[PDB]
Amino acid sequence: VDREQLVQKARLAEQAERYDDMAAAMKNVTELNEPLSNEERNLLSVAYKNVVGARRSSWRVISSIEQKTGNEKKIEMVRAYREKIEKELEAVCQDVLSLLDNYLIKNCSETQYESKVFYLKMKGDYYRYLAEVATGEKRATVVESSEKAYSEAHEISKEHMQPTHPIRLGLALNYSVFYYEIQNAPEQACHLAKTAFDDAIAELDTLYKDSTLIMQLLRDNLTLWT
Amino acid sequence: VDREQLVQKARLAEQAERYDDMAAAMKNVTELNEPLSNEERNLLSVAYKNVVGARRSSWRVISSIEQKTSADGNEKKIEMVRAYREKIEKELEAVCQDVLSLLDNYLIKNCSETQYESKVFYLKMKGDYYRYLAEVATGEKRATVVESSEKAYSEAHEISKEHMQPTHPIRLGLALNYSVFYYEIQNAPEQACHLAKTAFDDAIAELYKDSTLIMQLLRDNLTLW
Amino acid sequence: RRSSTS
Amino acid sequence: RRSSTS
Ligand SMILES: C=CC(C)(C)OC[C@H]1O[C@H](O[C@@H]2C3=C([C@H](C)COC(C)=O)C[C@H](O)[C@]3(C)/C=C3/[C@@H](COC)CC[C@H]3[C@@H](C)[C@H]2O)[C@H](O)[C@@H](OC(C)=O)[C@@H]1O
Ligand SMILES: C=CC(C)(C)OC[C@H]1O[C@H](O[C@@H]2C3=C([C@H](C)COC(C)=O)C[C@H](O)[C@]3(C)/C=C3/[C@@H](COC)CC[C@H]3[C@@H](C)[C@H]2O)[C@H](O)[C@@H](OC(C)=O)[C@@H]1O
Repeated sequence: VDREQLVQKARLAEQAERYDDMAAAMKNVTELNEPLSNEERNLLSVAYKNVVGARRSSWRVISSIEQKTGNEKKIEMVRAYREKIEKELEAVCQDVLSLLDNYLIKNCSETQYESKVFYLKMKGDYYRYLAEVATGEKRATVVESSEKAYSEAHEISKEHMQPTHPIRLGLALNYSVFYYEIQNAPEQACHLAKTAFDDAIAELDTLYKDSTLIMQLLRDNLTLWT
Repeated sequence: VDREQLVQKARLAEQAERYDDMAAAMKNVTELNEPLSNEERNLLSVAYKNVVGARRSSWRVISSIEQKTSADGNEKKIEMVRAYREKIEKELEAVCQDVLSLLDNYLIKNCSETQYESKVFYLKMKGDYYRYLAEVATGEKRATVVESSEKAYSEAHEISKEHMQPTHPIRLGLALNYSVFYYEIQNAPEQACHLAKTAFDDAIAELYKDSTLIMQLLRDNLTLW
Repeated sequence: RRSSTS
Repeated sequence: RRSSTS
């Protein structure tokens, strides 16, 4: 099928709420080894976000039930299901990260700052999703990797992008969240979110709906954290 | 594996909104060849209903888009849309045949003669899934599965006529699905309205939230028809 | 509209 | 509850 047919299949799967198929179609488009358009980038991001979000929500449900429940066989089954879904989610994240390192980040030119920040934010996001379910010695690495991606995406977006750009704002939001939840460092989380929010407010006249949606998310997080 | 842990696995899958796993767990429980309790029965039916319902919703969305694209006439888009719709269709048909095999080889087969409630439940399931097959079938196979759904619905209706309460949720749901089969599959609306009003009127004389909701659904069906 | 089932 | 992400 032609590339346009694959994009149409991704949109079809999104209409049918079959996000596995949407992610697979966008993965084929990525594997064509050509740079992705704005809409194609957004389709890939949304598809894999929904795919991994189903698994994250299932994992949270079962992990909560696991701690909420003297029966050893019941607990054994609950843990088996918990790590079955753990492995499913980790496989989704590994797929996304290998797509990012082999095709998307690689094909970015030295000056494709916007899409490079996009893909590095995706890298930080999926390493953070790995860190959410990682325990013990294996956690420290994935955490590190996420911090390595976000921070890089930070330095680029702070230097080459407007403060009210939705990609810079979204990266700031997810970076703040990574500092709050994964690092238990609320000081830098609040400082990051507040600096991004204030820098976007200071240039609000140069806008738009996605930008202000992300800004409202930033303020909601800041209100939750204080 | 252990049966109690399999049932709690189905419950966990339901809580995690993973109905494929729920259906698999209840299928294993059924394949243990022991009769299902009322709770286990409802678990199996809910799991497979959600699975095949996701399939049916996706199929309906893609069929709508396919009719629009067919009106437009673009050959490549039409080709891809049709291929995707048929992928979803074959998934749906596989789920339906899984359910029907479970019903024929395990569930209906093992009911003793005094188990009229389980008979009505499982025969309503058989009719429902043959109707789901008929929703996507064409040509002679459509008539095939339509006849199968009619046979299952008829047998269940005559057993529930005799051994079940007019207010029972299984009887009311069977009447609802049977009238829907008459209206949407056979396109014989007079039979569908007669059956639905017969059930609705047999229910008013004898008067439990599920029965109330099924009667409300019957009334809404009659107003929409 | 589609009829309601249960 | 969990913090918001986009
Ligand atoms: C292909 C388009 C689909 C998938 C239907 O929509 C994706 C969305 O794509 C864009 O929105 C993006 C975007 C979203 C916006 C914040 C949503 O805004 C509104 C008003 O709905 C949500 C999406 O997840 C997405 C793609 C995510 C991100 C995120 C990606 O990181 C890798 C970083 C910030 C943000 C950016 C890229 C947003 O620009 C567009 O601006 C949105 O349209 C409008 C008018 O806001 C469209 O809904
Ligand atoms: C698996 C059981 C869980 C998920 C815990 O509950 C599912 C539900 O299971 C039962 O509900 C059944 C039932 C449903 C009721 C109509 C829902 O009622 C309410 C108020 O939620 C919907 C389900 O699809 C189900 C199983 C369907 C049928 C249908 C099955 O075809 C073979 C025939 C009629 C009907 C009967 C069997 C209903 O009794 C119970 O009566 C419901 O309890 C209440 C308060 O209504 C419970 O929520």
